[PDB]
Amino acid sequence: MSKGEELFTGVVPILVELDGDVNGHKFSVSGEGEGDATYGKLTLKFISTTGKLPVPWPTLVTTLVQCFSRYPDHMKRHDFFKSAMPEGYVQERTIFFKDDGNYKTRAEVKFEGDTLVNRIELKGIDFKEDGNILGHKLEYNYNCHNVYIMADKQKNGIKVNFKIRHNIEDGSVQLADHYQQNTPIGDGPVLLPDNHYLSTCSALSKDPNEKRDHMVLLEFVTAAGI
Repeated sequence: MSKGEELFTGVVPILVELDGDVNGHKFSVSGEGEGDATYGKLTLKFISTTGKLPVPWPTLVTTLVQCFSRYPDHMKRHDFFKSAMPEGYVQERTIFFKDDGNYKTRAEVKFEGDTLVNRIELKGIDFKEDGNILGHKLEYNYNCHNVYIMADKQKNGIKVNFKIRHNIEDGSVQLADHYQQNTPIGDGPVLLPDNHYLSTCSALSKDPNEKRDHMVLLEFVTAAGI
């Protein structure tokens, strides 16, 4: 239970802005959409504003609002994300794609007025040029996964972990090992959960009326494990 929680009882409009630079390649992405935590549902649409993306759409999914996760009642006390609202939280990650480069990200998620805003910068290095990433060798798809959460009393927030399995055109799968940390931007109290995870599924598609490089995303998230 948290006041922040009261901010997500309805459908909330979403804002997404990303500035990134991978192996010097620069780009920007914008997303608009809405979230319905009651159903743990996200529906967003992403647009490249800088032309054909240097990396695949699927590698940016993680980066591109866990506060929209559906917390069943018996877990309401474990919802750091909502509790940090409206002030928000900073979400930082280091993502390692096996046998390739890595992304380092930092973002701020908070309300801006009535819109929940996800503001991110990303920096990627070491990609192998003809690698699955620079190679655009991944399938435009996505698996369900479990995101593990635990409290970080010293950070006054959480420590998050998981491993993304990206399907590869040759029928192989490439791993994107995720390390994440979240901390409150604000100074009010937050919920510091016992250990748990989020059951997450995403489905990507495309907008037939859309000319720019883009991604249509639908995602369902529900907390479990306590």
